[PDB]
Amino acid sequence: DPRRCMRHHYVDSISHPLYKCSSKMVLLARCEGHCSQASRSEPLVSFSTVLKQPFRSSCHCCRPQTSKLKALRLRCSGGMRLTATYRYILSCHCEECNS
Amino acid sequence: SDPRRCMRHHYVDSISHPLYKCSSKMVLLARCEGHCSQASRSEPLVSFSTVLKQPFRSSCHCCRPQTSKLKALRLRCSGGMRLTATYRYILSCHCEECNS
Amino acid sequence: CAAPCSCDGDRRVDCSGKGLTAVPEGLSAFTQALDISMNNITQLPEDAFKNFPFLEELQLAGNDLSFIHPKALSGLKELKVLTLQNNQLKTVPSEAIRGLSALQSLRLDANHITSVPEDSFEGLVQLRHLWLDDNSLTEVPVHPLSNLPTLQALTLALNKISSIPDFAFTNLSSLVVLHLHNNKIRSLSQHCFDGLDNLETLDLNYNNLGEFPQAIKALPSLKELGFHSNSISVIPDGAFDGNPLLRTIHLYDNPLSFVGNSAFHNLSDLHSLVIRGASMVQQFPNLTGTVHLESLTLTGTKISSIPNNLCQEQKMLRTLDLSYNNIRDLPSFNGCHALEEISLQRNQIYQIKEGTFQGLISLRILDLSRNLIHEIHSRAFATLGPITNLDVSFNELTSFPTEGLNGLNQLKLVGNFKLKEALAAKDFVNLRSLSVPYAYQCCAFWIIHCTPSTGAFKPCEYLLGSWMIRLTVWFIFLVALFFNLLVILTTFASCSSKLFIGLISVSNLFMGIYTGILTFLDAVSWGRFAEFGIWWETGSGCKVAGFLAVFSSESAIFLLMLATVERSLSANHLKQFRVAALLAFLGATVAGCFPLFHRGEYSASPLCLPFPTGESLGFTVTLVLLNSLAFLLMAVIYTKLYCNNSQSSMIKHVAWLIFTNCIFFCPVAFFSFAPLITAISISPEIMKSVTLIFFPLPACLNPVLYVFFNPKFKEDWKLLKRRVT
Amino acid sequence: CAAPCSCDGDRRVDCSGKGLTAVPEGLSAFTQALDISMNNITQLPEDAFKNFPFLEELQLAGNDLSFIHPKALSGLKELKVLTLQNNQLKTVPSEAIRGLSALQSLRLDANHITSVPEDSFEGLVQLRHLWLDDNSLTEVPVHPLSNLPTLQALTLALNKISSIPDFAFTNLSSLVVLHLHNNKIRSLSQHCFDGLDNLETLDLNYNNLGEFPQAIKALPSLKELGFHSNSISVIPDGAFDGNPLLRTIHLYDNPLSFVGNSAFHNLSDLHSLVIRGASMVQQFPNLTGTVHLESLTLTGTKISSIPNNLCQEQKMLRTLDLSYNNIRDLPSFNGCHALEEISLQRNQIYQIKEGTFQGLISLRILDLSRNLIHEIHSRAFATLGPITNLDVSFNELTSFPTEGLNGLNQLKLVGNFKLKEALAAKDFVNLRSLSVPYAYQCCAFWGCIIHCTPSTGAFKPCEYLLGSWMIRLTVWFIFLVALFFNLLVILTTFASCTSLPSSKLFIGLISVSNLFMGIYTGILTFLDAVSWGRFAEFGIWWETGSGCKVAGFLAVFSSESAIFLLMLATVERSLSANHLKQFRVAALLAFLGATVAGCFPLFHRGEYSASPLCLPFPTGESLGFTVTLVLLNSLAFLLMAVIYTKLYCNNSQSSMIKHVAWLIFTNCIFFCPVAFFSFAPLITAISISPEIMKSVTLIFFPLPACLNPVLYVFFNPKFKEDWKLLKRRVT
Repeated sequence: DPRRCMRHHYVDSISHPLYKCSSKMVLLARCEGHCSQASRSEPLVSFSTVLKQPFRSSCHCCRPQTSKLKALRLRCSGGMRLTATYRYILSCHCEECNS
Repeated sequence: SDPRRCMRHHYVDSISHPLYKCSSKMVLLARCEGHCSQASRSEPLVSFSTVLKQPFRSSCHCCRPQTSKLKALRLRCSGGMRLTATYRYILSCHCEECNS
Repeated sequence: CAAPCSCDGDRRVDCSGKGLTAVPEGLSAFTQALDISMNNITQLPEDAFKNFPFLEELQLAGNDLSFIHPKALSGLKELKVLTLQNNQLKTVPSEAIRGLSALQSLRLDANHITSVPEDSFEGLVQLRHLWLDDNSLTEVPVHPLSNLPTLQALTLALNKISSIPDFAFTNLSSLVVLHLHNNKIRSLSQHCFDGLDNLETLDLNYNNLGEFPQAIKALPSLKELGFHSNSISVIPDGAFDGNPLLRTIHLYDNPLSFVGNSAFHNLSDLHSLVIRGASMVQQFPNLTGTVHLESLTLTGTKISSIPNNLCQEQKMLRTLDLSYNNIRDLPSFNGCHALEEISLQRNQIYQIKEGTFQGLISLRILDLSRNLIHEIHSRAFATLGPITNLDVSFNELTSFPTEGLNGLNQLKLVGNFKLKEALAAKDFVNLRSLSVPYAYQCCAFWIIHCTPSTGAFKPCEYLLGSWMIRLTVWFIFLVALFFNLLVILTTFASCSSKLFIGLISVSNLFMGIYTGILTFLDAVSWGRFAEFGIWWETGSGCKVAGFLAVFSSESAIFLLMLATVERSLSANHLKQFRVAALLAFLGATVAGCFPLFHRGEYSASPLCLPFPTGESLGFTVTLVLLNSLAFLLMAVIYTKLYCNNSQSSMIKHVAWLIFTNCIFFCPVAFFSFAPLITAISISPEIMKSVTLIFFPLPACLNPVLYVFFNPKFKEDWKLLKRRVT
Repeated sequence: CAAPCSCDGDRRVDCSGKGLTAVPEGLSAFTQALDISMNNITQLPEDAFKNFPFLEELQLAGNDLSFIHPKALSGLKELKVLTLQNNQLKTVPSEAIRGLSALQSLRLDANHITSVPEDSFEGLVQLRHLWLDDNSLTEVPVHPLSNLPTLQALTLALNKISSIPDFAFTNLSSLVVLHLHNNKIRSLSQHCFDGLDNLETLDLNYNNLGEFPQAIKALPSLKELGFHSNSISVIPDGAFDGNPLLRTIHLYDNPLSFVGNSAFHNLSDLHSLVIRGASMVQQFPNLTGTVHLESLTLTGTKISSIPNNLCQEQKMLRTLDLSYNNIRDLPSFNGCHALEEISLQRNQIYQIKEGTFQGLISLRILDLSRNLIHEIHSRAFATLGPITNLDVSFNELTSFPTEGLNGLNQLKLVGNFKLKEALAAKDFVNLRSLSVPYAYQCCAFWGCIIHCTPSTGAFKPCEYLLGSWMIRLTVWFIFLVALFFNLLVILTTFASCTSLPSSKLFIGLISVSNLFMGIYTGILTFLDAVSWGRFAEFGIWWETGSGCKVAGFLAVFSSESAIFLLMLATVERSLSANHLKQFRVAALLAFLGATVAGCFPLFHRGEYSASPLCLPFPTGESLGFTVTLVLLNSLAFLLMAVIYTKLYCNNSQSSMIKHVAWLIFTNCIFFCPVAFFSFAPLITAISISPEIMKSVTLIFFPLPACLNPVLYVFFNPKFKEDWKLLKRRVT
C-alpha cells in the first residue's frame, strides 16, 4: 500500500554559509505516509472551581525510531576542516504527538 | 463528504459526584474524529555548527477543536449544597498542526 | 454576515440573548446551526423555517413556547439535534415531530408533559437519545416506546411512575443507559426487563421499592447498578446470578437486616463493598470468586469470626472497616499486602498475639479503640513500619511497648487507668500529637500540644514553687510544730474559755502535721515532680492528707465557734461543755471522713487541698459556705458584746484570735467563687501561693495571740513553765 | 542471530566494524538491510548472497574489494541502495550490476575507476542517484549515459575531464542536480546542454574556463549557478537571458575586467550581487527588473556616478559597498528604507548636502573614511537616528556637527588636522570607543572605559603644566633669581671701556647664555602661570604654532650656546698658563652656530611636537639633532674635561681657574641626568615613569643657568668682588 508510513530517500547539496567552503552532495532519508489510527479530542468534565486542560486529545504521527548520527567533512577554502553532522534514520513508525 | 473526514460526533455521558450523595445526570457531549488528508512527515535538519539542538523537522496534522463554549451543570446533591460541573462544548472542529 | 443578531461563525447563527419571535429574517439560507434559545417566542406559525433548508441543529430551550403547528417543522430533512427543554406543553409535540427521520437527539425534559399520545414517535427511524425527565408522567408509555428499536439512551427520572408492567421494554435491543431514579416505583413485575441484553447502566435510586427486585436476572451486560435510598431490607441468597459483569453496586441508605451467605460470591469485577446496619448477620460472607475488591466495609453486624482465608484471595485490599461487631479473635492478617487502613474499633478483642499483625508493609492508619484489649505482646508491631495513627483508647492496657513505633505522628492513649508507668520520651521523637491516660502522665508526658495540658495545678518541677514560698513553709513547720508543743503540755500536764484555748491548740496540731506532710512531701521529690505525682495522686497519701487538712481546718473553725459562745455565756455547765467538745471532734472526723468515700475529690492539685480549682461543689462549696455560715454567727455575737482584767484579757485574746481567723479566712473564700466574678482571670500560681500561703496561715499566727500577746491563762502557764524549770 | 553481528533491529543486521573477510552465514533470510562496511573482504565469490533473498540495502564501503564475480549479485531483485565507495575497483563492474532493475541509488566514488565500458548501465531502468566523483575519469561517458532517462542526480566532480562534446546530456530529461566542479574543463561546445530543461543546479567551480560560457542559454529551470574560481574575465552583454528563475550566482575569484551594461538586468529572483576588481567599468549597471536584491557590492571599478533612481527602482537592499570608485556626488538616498550598511570609503566625495542621507531608519554602520570631504552641512544627520559606527577618518574636516549622533557607540575621527575645536563631551554619553585628531582632545571624554586612542600621559597632561606645588615654587624662584642675577652680572661686565681680558671675557658669554635660557624658563613659567588647571584648550594652540619654535630656539640656542661657550673659556685659561683679537672672532661664530643649531630643527617635521615644554629631547620621539644636541653636550663636555686634566697634569689665575673649574664641574655634574635619560630603550632605565623624567628633565635641564649668574658672582669674589666694589662706586 503506497499510502502507509514509509522511509524514503532524497539528495541534498551541502555548503557552509560563510567561507569559500567547497561543495559536496549526499543521500538523505525521511518518513512519509498515513497511519491507520485516527485522531480524537474528547472533552473532560471537572467539578473543581479552577478549570484545566479542557480536552483529552490523541493523535499518531509517522515518527523516526532508529537514528545513527554521521559526520561529514569538507573544505571551506581554508585551514579549518569544517565538519557537518545529521541523523540517519534507519527505521520510522507511528507514535503519539504528545506522548 | 467522505464518511471518514475530520467531523464532530455526539454521545450521552454519565455525570455524578464521587464523594457526596448526588443525583446523577445524562449530559449530551460532542467530539471530533476523522482522518485528515494532509500526509505527516519528519525530515532531518542538517547543521554545520557543533551541537544538535533539534535533529528532525516534523509536520503533523491533527483534528482539533476550533471553537468551544463553556457550559456548566449544577448536579443537585441532597442535604443542601449544589456542586457545579463545568465543560466546553465543541462548537466546531478542523485539522491543525500538533505543535502549532 | 446578514441580519442584526450575533450571526458570527461558520454557517452558525447565534441569536439567543436578545430577540422576540418569528426567528431572524434575512439570514443566510445555508445556516446549519441556529441557537435562538432564551427568547420570547410563544408560538411557531405554519411554515416558520422555510429560509433555512440546510439547518442541522436547532435550540429552542428557555422560551415560553406552547403551540407547535403540525406543518411548522416542514422541510427540515437534515435536522439532527432538537432541544426543547424549559418550555411549556401538555402533550409530546407529536404531529410536528413526524417528518424528522434524520433526527438523532431529542430533549423534552423540564416541560409539563403528562400524557403521551399513542401515535407518538412514529416516523423517527434514527433516534438515539431521548430525554423525558422532570415531567408529570404517571406511567411508562409502553406502546409508543415500541417504535424505536435504535434507541440508545433513555431517561425517565423525576416523574410519578408507580409500577412497571410486563414486557415494558421488550423491543429495545440497543439500549445502553436507563435512568429511573427519583420516582415512586414500589413494584416491579417478573417479566418486565426482557429483551434488554445490551443494557449496561441501571439507576433506581430514590424509589420506594419494598423487596429486592428478582427481575434483574435478565441483563448479562449490566455493569453499574444503583438502588440506593430505597426501602429494601432483605437481600435474597443468590441474587446477582445473571449479572457476571457487575463492577459498581450502590445499596446504602436502606434498612437492611439480613443478607444471604452465598449472595456476593462469584463476582470477579466488583471493586468495593460497603455494608452497614445488618443487625441480624452473624457469619462472615462467602467471597469465593470476588478477588478484585479494593475496599471492604462491614459494620453494625453480629459477626463474631473472621475467615483468615479472606486476607488470602483478596490480594489487593486498601481499606478495611470491621467496626461494631462481636470480633474477639484477631485472625492473622498475613497476605493483605496492599492493605492500608484498618478499623477495628468497638469490638471484644482481649489479646494481641505475636503473629496477629504481619505482612502489613503499607499500613498507615490503625484504630483499636474501645475493644477491652488488656494483653499485648512485644510483637505484631515490628512488621508494620510506616504507621502514623495508632488509636488505642478506652482500653484496659497495663504496659505499652515502644518498639517499631518510632514513625508515629499521632498517638491516642487516653482512657486507660492501669497504665501508671511513664512512657519513654525518646521513643516518640516523630510523634506530634499525644494524648495520655493521666496528667502526671501528661505531667510526666508533658508543638506536641498534649491533651492534659498541665498547669500550676499540676507542676512538673517544684511542688511548692518559688524559693520564697519554700523558705516561708519551712519556717511555719519549724515554728508551729515546736510552738504548738509546750502550749498543750501545760494544759495536758495539769488536768472555761481556757478549755477552748487548749481545744483550739489541739485543732492546730493536726493542721501543722498536714503542712508538715506537704513540706516533707516537697523536700523528698525536688526538681523531679514527675514520677512522684501519679503515685501520690492515685493512692492512699492523698486521702490521709485531705482528712488531716479537712479535719484540722474544719475542726478549728468549729472549735473556734464554741469558745466565743463560752465567753458570751460567762459574762454547772461545765459538764455540758466537755460533751460538746467530744461531739465536734466526731463531726470533724465525719466531715473529714465524708469526702473519703465519693469519687473525683482529693484529685484536683498535688497539695490535696480541700478546694483546689474547685473542680466537688458539694462539700468543698458547702465547706466554704459553712466556713462563712459559721464565721457569720461569731462576728454577730462579737458585735453584740461590742454593743455594750482576766476576763478582759481572755476576751481580748479570743477577739484577736477570731479577728485574726476572720482576717485570715477571707482569701480562701474569695478564691472559691472565681467563675461568677472571673476574678480578672485566675492567679497562675498566685492562688496556690495565696492558697498555699493563706490556707494554713492561721494555724501559726492564731495560737500566738494568747501565747504572750494575750498572757491570761497562757501567762499563768508560762509562770507554771518557770515553776517546772 | 549469529556471532559477529548485532542482528538486532527490525530485521537490520549490522556487523560493521568487525574483521570479517566473507559474508557471514547463519543470518535470517528475511534480512532487509546488511551493513558490513569497514571490513577485510577483498573478493565476492559466486553466489555469495543466496541466504538473503529479501535484502534491500547493502553497504560495502571501506573494504579492500577488487573483484566482483559476474554471478555474485544473483537473486537480489529487491536491492535499492548499493554503496561501494572507498574500495579498489579499477573499473565499473558492468557485468555484476546488470541484474539490479530495482536499483535506485548507487555510489561509486573514491575508487580508482578510469574507464567506463560502453556496455555499462544497461539493465538499470529505475536508477535515480549516481556518484562518480573522486576518480580518474578523463572524459564524459556519453554513450553509457544514454541509457538512464530516469536519472535525477549526477556528480562527476574531482576527476580529469577536459571538454564536453556536442549533445553530451541529450537524453536526461529528469536531471535536477549536476556537479562538475574541481575538474580541468576549459572548453564547452555550443550544443552541449540541450535537452536539460529540468536542471536547477549547476556547479562548475574550480575549473579553467577562459571565456564566459554561451551554452547556458538552454536551461530555463536553472536556479543556482556557480562558476567561481575560474579564469573568466569578460562577461558578454545580455548573458542570463534564458534563465529567468535565477536566484543565486557565484562569480568571485575571477580576473574580471569588463561587464556589459545590459547584462544583469531583468532578473527578478536574484538576491545578491557582489562584483570586485572590474577595473574597466565606468558606468552604473542597468537594473530595470532586478528589484529583489538584498546585498549589492560594487568595488574596484571606475564608476564615477550613481543613477538618481537607484533606490527608487529597488526597495530590498540591506548592505551597499560602493567603495574604491571615483564617486564624488552622492545622489539622494531617500527611498532605501531597508538599507542598513553603507560603505563609501576610498572615493572623491567633497561635500555633504542636506538631503544626502534623509530617510534611512535602519541604517546602523556608516563608513566615509579617505574621501577628502571638507564641507559638511548641519543637516543630513538628523534623519538617521540608530547609527552606531561613524567612520570619518583621513578626511579634510574643519567643523564636525554633533546633532542626532547621541546614539553612537564607536566613533573614528583620527587623521584630520584642520579640526582643532573641542568636541562637546555631553553629546557622546552613549559613546564607548573614540579616536580624535589631537591628543589634547582626550581631556574631554576620558574625564580630564572610553579608552581613547591618543592616550595622553605625563608628556601630555590636562590640568597642570608644571605639575605639583613644589616644582611650581622651584621655577618661580629661578626666574626670580636668575633673571635678576644674570642682568646685574652682565651690566657690571660691560661697563668699563678698560680693555676686557678673554677669561674675564669668556665669563661674559656664560652670563649671556644664562640670560638667554632664563628667558626660556621664564617663558615656560609664564606660560605655566597663564593656563592653571585648564591645560586643555591651551594645548593645541600652543603645540601647533609659532610659540614652540621660538621656545625651542631659546632653549636650544641657550643650552647649546652655553656648552659651546663653556668649551672656549677652558681653552683660554689653558692657553694663558696678541690673541686677544682672535678671541672676539671665535665668540661671534659660536652664536651664529648656536643660532644655526637652534634654527636647524625649525624646518624639519615631527620635532618640537613630543611634550608641552617644547623640550629639545622629550620622549626622544628626532634622533637626529635632538640626538645631535645630546652628541654636542657629550663630545664637547669630554674635550672640556681634558684641559682640566692638563692644568692638573703639570691667585687670580687660580681663582679664575678655580671659578672656571667650579663652573665646568658644576655643568658636567648638572648635565649627567639629561644624557642619561636619552638612552632609555637600550637599558630600559628600570622603566622610568614619564612624570619623574619630566620632573627631572624639568628640574635639571635649566639648573646650571641659575649657578653662574650668582655663584661666580659671590662665590668667586676675586676679580668679581673687585668689579662689585667698582659698581658700588657707580652707586
